Amino acid sequence: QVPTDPGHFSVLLDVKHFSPEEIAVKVVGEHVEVHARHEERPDEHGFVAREFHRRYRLPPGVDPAAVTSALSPEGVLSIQAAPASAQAP
Amino acid sequence: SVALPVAQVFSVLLDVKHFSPEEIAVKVVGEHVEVHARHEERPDEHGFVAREFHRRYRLPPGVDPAAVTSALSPEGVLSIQAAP
Amino acid sequence: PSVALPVAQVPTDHFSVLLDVKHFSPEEIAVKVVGEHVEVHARHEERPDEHGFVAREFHRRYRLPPGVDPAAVTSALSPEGVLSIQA
Amino acid sequence: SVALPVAQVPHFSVLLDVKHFSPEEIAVKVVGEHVEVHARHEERPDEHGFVAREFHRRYRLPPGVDPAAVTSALSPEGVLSIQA
Repeated sequence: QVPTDPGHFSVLLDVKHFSPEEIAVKVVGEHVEVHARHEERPDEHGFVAREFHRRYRLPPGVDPAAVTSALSPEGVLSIQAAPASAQAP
Repeated sequence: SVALPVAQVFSVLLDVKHFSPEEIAVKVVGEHVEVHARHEERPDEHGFVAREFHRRYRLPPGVDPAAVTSALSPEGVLSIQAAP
Repeated sequence: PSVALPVAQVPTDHFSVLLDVKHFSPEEIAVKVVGEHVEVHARHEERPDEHGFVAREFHRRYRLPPGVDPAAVTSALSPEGVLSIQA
Repeated sequence: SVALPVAQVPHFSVLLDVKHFSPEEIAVKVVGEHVEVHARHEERPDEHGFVAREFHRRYRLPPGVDPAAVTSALSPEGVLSIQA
């Protein structure tokens, strides 16, 4: 038994069609952005080229400097943002 | 009522539910069918998003480019078909 | 002499949906008409995956549009695990 | 000059997409040498439509982790996290 309380900024994104070299994550002001693009390449059906951009407003209280991101083997992008707090060792 | 099992059955199907019908262009180029879709940044549930893609399909042999038609379901599925 | 250029067109208009069900095998998926709805029922028992063990279930109903008869509903399932239902 | 190795030194943590799920629709619990997540959500994506999504996930715990350390939280954007 484990309690499921509410938490901090955190999202997941399906980006399976893009390689790690085709994905950029950046903090611009109060926003995290995600930009993904791949040039035309063949797939099962024929040829395809894809691009998207996503912007999320960082909630108040959240340190834009502690935004982390990670990509899973299955093509799942996560971005997390902890809340600001007093620096420590 | 009574459950009826559903009968299992050039033709392509594309999920374009996020694009307005006007944001989608389909054309035959030589022996290829091309589909382009694009929309500018607009809010959704999560924040903001813009999208684009381009797809190309080779027409199978014995299919006149003039036969190629396309349709869009209210559910946002693009279908492109061609008579042999 | 100019060479003609293709001019792109916006597509025109029946009921048609797509679903990604790759996590289920064909025998784990059931598609049926019940009344004025099409239904999709998928389930798989716990099987190991990348992150450990997972069991899944998915259910979906679509209201069929007016004038469309349940007799004319068909489905297809792609090698890529995409389910298409039309009428 | 000669390159010197730099070590990266850092634990259990997983993330699950649970958008639209109510916290009442999710249960997390430690059972033996495993963490378990049971979740099921229903809604009507359109007025006459219906969707139900259910899953049951079990993760093998890293050796020795006291289940009193196993915590969980749910983000506003609907990501469930479990840490140990």
